[PDB]
Amino acid sequence: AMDLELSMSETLTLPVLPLEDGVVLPGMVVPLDLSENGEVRAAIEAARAAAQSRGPVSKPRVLLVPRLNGRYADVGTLGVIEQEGRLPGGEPGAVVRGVSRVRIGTGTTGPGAALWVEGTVLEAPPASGRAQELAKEYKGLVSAILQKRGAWQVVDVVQQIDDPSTLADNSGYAPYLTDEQKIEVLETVDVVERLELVIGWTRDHLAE
Amino acid sequence: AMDLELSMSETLTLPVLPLEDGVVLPGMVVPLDLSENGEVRAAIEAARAAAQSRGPGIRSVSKPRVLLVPRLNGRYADVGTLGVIEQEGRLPGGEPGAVVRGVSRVRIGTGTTGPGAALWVEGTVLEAPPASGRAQELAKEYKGLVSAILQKRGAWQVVDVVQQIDDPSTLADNSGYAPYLTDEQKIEVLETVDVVERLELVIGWTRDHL
Repeated sequence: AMDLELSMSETLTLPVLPLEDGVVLPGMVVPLDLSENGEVRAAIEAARAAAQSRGPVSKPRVLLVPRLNGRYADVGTLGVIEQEGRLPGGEPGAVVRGVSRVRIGTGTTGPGAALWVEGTVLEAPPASGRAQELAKEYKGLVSAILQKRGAWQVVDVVQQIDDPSTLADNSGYAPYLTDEQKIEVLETVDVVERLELVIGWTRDHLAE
Repeated sequence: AMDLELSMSETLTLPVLPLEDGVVLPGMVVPLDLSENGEVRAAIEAARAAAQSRGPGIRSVSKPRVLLVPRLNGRYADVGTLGVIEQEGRLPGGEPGAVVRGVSRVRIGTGTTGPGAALWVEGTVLEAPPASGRAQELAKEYKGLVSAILQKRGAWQVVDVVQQIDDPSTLADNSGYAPYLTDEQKIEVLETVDVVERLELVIGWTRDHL
């Protein structure tokens, strides 16, 4: 038997992948153009280098932090570099999948040229009763918007998102929500008030 | 305002099989002399290992996949040809040989790692978009040019099929068999993905040789 105490702690040290004008929320799968900003590929390389200093399957994991006009948010998104590819102009590209919220903590040092920060992962709690109820309403509101656009496959797949937190964070795909609105969705930890937040904006966009 | 509708192509990882002389274009099938050639045989063995079957009893061995890249005194081309090792055995001359079929164009990108002693690079399969209407007219004009050369050469079995090739991309890439074209021209054929450009390239080179 081994003791092992105060381990598996919730505070991680992750490289910051800055999103200059974009927000990636947990559950989202988005492409990343690595041609435009140097700090982006440096964060992926720093994440991969730290995995190679731990010695020998880990797809590299970064901390997706939106940076609106030179200022980082208080919450980041733990993201997995699922795959690297090429964009139509031959740009180096990467597929990233958001996993969970990470409350941004104090800065730290690490390998590579990326900024390393410490942070505590905010494990999503089990869904409450109002969250399930709010998820049903948000599905209907989002479906109505997609129906006017004729995006019926999108209607079909959105209706299959049964986790209320994942459904609320699916608002990151909405083109009618501003970058700053999606930052507030990221920083709103509680799912119920996060759903009520995106439900109001979605209800506002329908009324236009 | 991140772009959430970006088209993302898949990135392949293949062992580099260097070709000192000659360019293998998509649609071609050629032999490979493995005699006293460590680089070529290492690429095939690295491809075989990377193709090792992945199940306890249901595992099926796939054909090895290599990247046939046009290299003269270094300076590997920016585009290689995805090659499928169709057969392995001995060539008629007695040499240890392999038969490779060119499949598609691959844009050579970042280097990487892999099994075996071969050099591994990352690459992207380049689209073969449907032939334009103008591309159809380039193919009809190009068939008349290559037919005159083949009929002058007496290659009647070849000219029979060449003028039946419906796809303009396959028709243009068949110029890799032509002795009257140089490898620097062939590498440029391997270089231009657009079928309209290639036909418009090879039509000019064919006329200036006729």
